Amino acid sequence: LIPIEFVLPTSTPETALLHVAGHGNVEQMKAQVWLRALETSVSADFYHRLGPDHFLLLYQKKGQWYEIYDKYQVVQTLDCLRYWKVLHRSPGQIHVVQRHAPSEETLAFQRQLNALIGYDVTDVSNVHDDELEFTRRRLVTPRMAEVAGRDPKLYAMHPWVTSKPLPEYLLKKITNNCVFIVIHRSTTSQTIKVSADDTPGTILQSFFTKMAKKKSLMDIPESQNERDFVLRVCGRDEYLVGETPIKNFQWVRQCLKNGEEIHLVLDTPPDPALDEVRKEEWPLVDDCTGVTGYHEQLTIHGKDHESVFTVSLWDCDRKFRVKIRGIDIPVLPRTADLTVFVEANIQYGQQVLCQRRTSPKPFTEEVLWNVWLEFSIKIKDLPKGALLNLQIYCGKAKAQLLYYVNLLLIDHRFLLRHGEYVLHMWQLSGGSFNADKLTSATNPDKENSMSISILLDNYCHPIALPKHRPTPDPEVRAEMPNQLRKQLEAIIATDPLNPLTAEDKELLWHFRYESLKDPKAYPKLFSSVKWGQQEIVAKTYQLLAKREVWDQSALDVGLTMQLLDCNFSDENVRAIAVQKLESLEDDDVLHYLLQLVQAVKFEPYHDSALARFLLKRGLRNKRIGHFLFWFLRSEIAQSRHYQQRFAVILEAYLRGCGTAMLHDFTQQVQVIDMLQKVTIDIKSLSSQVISQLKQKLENLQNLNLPQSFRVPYDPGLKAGALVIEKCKVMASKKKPLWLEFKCADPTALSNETIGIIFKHGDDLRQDMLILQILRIMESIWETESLDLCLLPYGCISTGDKIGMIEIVKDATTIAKIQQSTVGNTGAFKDEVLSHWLKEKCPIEEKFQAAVERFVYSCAGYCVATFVLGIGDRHNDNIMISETGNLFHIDFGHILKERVPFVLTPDFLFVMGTSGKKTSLHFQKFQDVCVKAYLALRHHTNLLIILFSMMLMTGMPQLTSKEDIEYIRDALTVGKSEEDAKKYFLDQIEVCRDKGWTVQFNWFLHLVL
Amino acid sequence: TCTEDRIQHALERCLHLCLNCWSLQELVSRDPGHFLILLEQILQKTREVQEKGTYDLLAPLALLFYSTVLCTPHFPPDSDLLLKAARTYHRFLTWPVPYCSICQELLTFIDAELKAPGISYQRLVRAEQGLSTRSHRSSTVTVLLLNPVEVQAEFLDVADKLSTPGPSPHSAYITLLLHAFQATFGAHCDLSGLHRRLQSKTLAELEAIFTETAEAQELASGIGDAAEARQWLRTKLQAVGEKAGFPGVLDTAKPGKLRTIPIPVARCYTYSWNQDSFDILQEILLKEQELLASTLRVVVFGSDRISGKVARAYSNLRRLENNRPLLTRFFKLQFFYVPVDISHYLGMLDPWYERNVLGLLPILADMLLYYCRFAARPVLLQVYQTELTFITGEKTTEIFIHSLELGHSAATRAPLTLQIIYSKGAISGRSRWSNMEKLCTSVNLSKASTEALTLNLTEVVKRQSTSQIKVDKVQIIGSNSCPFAVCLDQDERKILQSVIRCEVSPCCLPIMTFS
Repeated sequence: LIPIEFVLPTSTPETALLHVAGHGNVEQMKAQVWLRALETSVSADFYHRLGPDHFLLLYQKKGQWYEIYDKYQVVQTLDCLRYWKVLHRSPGQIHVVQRHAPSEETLAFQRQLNALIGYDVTDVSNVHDDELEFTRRRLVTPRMAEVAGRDPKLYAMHPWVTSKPLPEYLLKKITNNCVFIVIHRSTTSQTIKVSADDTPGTILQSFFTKMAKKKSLMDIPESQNERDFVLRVCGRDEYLVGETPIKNFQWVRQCLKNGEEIHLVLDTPPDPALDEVRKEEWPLVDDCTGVTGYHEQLTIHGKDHESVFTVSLWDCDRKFRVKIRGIDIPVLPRTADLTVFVEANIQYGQQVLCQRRTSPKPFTEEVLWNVWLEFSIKIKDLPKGALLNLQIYCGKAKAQLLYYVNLLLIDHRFLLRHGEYVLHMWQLSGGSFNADKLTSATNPDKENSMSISILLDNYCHPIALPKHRPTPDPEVRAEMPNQLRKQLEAIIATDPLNPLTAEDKELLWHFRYESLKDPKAYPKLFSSVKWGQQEIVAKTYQLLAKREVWDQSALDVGLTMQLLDCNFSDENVRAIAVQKLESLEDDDVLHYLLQLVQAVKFEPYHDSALARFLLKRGLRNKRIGHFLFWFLRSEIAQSRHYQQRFAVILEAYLRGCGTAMLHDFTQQVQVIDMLQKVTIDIKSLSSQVISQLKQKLENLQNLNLPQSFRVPYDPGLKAGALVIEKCKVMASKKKPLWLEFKCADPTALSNETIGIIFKHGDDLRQDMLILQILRIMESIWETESLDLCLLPYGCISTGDKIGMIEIVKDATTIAKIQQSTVGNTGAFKDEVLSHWLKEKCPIEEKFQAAVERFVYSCAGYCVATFVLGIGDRHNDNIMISETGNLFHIDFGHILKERVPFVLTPDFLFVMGTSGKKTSLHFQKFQDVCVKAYLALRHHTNLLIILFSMMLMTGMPQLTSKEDIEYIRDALTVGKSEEDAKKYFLDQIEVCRDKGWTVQFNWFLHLVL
Repeated sequence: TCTEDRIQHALERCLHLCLNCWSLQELVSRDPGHFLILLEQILQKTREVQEKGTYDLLAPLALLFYSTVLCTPHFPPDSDLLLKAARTYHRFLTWPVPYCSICQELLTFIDAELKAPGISYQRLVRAEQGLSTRSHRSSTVTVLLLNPVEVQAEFLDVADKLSTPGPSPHSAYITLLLHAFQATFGAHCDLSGLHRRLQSKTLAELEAIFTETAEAQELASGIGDAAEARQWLRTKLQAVGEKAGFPGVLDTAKPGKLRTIPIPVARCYTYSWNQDSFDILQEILLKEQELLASTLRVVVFGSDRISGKVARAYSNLRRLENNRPLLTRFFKLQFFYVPVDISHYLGMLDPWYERNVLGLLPILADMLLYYCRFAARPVLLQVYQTELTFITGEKTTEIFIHSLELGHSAATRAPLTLQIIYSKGAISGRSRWSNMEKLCTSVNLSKASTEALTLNLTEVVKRQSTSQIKVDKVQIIGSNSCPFAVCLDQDERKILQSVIRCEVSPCCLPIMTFS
């Protein structure tokens, strides 16, 4: 028993002292308190009118009010008891406070958040548990912890720095380690020369000291000094602040690369008071909430049946058992004489532990089985993240899968499910595996979908999964035979996709302490664990508990992104993978941000280490949050399988950004909504279209169209008023909108507009994935001092089938250039592109620079598309700039005569090789291609774990390993560098052999 | 040995058939020593099930244990059989409902029997004989509702024999004292001397002695520690025997011979049931005022047609009383069905009932009492409600369980534009209403989770096409106050007429079963 003094609400404040059963539940304690208050209370009428469900239990832990939220938790495990014992408090005080209705302002803020998210997080219509409300309550602690510890000025100004070394192609441009900076204030400009290692503070101090005599001109109030001002990129919002050398800001680098002057304006710092956060609504929820305890406390052995309150899961030695009652759909999908049957499978990740199925029956509108399916697996061997995978197969008179649904077998509170269930199944519209097939959510449409009724057994007491006790492990040993060590090393050195034979698994698990010394063997050593046996799991936790080498190992993103895949569903492998990502810079979390957001789809539980890591890194930088918001909102609007989890995460984020960051999000979701209704109306219904659009656009300025908003794909650029004399509708099947705004910042150095393409009726997520991979590949090439002059433009998906795309100025499609002379027949002259480029560039030096740029760009885009396997493109999807750069567009689809990549005789003519002749430029092109290919091969594991994800969370249609082996074949895994060089040169000759043979066939296919 | 293998054969032949249990309970009773051997074998078999997982063989074993452990003449102090049984049944807490709920109630009985020997047999006997004390008084009475005609004469002879007052309070109190003393002091007591000395004593002193013995046993059952409870009970009984004046009867260093004490026949009353309503019971309750929680064991000897009207009478005595408590005022009723539909249904669920009850002093008397005594778990029947709105505005809620016609055939047993609306439903709790009227002659509601009635439709529209379908709920409305009869489970007496609107929808005194 435990003495506790509850402070009741009725007044002086009445108190009740009670003794609580240690192993009882919170609901039991509530009932006992209510029963005592019914008698002790002077006025029991107040307690008779209401009940125990109209009050909250709050306790103060170090100046903050925590709440006992779980109405079943074991009283013994309440963290309040531990806190009191540490402080030597007895009896503890627990305040009982009555529930109140939310104020009006709370409801208004909630509605605003729901509007921003695009989904009602407060809905409880499609749920069979309280996992999502419990996650909302739990995520309060990380948000407060991160908000409290943020530097106001650095948050408000978000400098964009990096620590990587300066690539060699940039040290040539820095002469004598000095950089020229142009400093504007008002109508005055001055060029200063500074050292490349000077922090912005030193730069200012030097400036002021120089111009101290002439401060009057610059218009710097005499009473003000270098501490009142900051530097700001002219035109954009990219403050240069903090303690960092001038050479480490991504702006300065970018400007150097492009050979452009660095223009900076003196400005006043933003006031951090604009980033105040609304006071938290809910009290914090006790930390030890999802904690169950150890086996010794939970076991039923060595106890009396009258003293049993919980049963350990590891005490059940029976075989699992599920009852299939029946299936039922309102209307048959297909009309024929068909047989159907149900298949149940236990599943861990992608592994099918067991499998049972029922006898076929004719496919009527309601099929009834009432059959107990028994699985070979015992109830004690069930692992945390298992998933009963119910599937409906149809046979004629093989079998074709029709519907699927998943049900967890251990909830977020470490308890075994029980009772009847009625689950609404998804439909396999459209391969062997996809991410969509792991979701544990049910179909929202409850009126026109198939439903499976199951029944899991009921038990007298809750059955809980104990917690592995961290006990010292016995294992010593000695050296390994030099044959077995060589065999093990050979096993470890294989590519990530090489399957493992049973002998390999046995060898890895036998010498599981030698493998622990090599980090690279972790992704294979954890694939050989028999997750269907409790003993081997408790032996795996005793091994993971000694994690010295992994902690001391250097960070490799290609290895740590391999433990987050769908193969590992254990929370302790993922936990360490995240512990290893928590040391990544802020410049490198932006490269892999989209992959890490897509990797949340593989998490069996809503609350996870990876979700908390994204939440924390979002609340710390003001540029990793602009993109987390738009990725989560792009996923919510389209993926009905995972919209509720992303909605919860996005709500958790949006309650800590600030008021400015919410104003911006609002002023952008408005622009977007207005331009999507415009698009819709335009399509629904020549000069017609022209005038119609002009009208609508000019009348949107009589609505509430924001006059200044941040471009969604470039958070640093502010766009203002439309230029309605430059907009139009592009000539295409889907009629994109060609909008052109103008910069809202009056400090800009030019009158150039901001071009934006608004698309509708198409999904752009695949474009985003491909562009992210291109940026990753350009970082890899930068690592080795290679400048292939790629041009990944800005693309972003904003909602359902809609999107926004950047416009590249002075660019045109190669198809238009060909049609400018040939016409629209299907012929292709070979010298058109060269003549066009020469016309654009009259000066010889400009022409040579453009041709070199062309060369490099083509080499890099051929290599990239060959590696990705999407190099077979129509000539209409490749554009070229007036400076010679070349790039691809419209990747949203590509994801009997075939080519590896587009190298039509026009490119080769630009280079100089008219036929099979060779020229200096085509030799330079070959050398660049070979170097780039070898550099890419250096990161084979990374690119092989990024492609697999691109495919499992990308294209909606299911995929098989045959789809993934292409990347293995393209990178020439396991071959010497000479062999790879020969292979790529052979591919080049293959493209140099077909000429216009595939282009013509694309033209014919499109015309026909 | 031969005896052990005989017992094992009987056990393996009762767990496969109606008199295969009675034969066990008639082979064991011979020697007081046969009750331990049987228990060991049962425990062995139980452990096997625990290892295997045979969900279907648990409930019969839990009934044999309870049955034997309650007649065991005596447990030697050395024997640890009860402890082994408790350890064996402790591991069923991890099984699914209701097995865990049969095991908790067996473990409680095994602690009550571990601490206070003979308590579970003195409670039963006490109650059934209505010879309780002034502290914990209870009672049980058995009424044999049997139809003189429909039922065979053999069951009449059995009922007559069971109705003969068997014991007297004097003999019952002597038997209770003898079994309370033997259970505790084993062979170390002299039951012949105890009986001879108890015979001459008066009724009042015997009642006082039993009241002290029962109070001591009850208090001993409350003791926390098991080990000291037996010694405390032994000392208390020794003092009681010293006070009563036969100290030279207990603790005899010389050992005697164990004797088996059977359960005395319970009190029974036989009443002529020519009707079907359960009003008879309230008429009986007048002599209960003079014949006085408690309990009443109503043994409704049962036929087929009877079953229908028996459920109908059950109906009233269910709701009627729930709303007009008259019998429930004192007694908790429990009805027992003797097969002489309800049968079929109660068998498909609980085999032990089928195998035993359905397969059926004389052997029939023993088996009857045995069933009535040990079967203690109910099965709720599946009934359907009907609302019959009449022309003058009369609405009557009937409750049928077999069938229900309405039409030309309803008059025949004693064609219209009958509006018909029906609502089927799926296992997922989604309904699919339908409002299709068909002009027809006869409509028969046929008893096809829950159960979905079937709608019969006889569309013989002739000048000068009978269809049946499933239905979860039905509504048959008449054509502008047009008369039509209403059958009731193939009734031949109560068939009303001129009805207009009839809606049929799916719908203590339990129907006790063993499991």
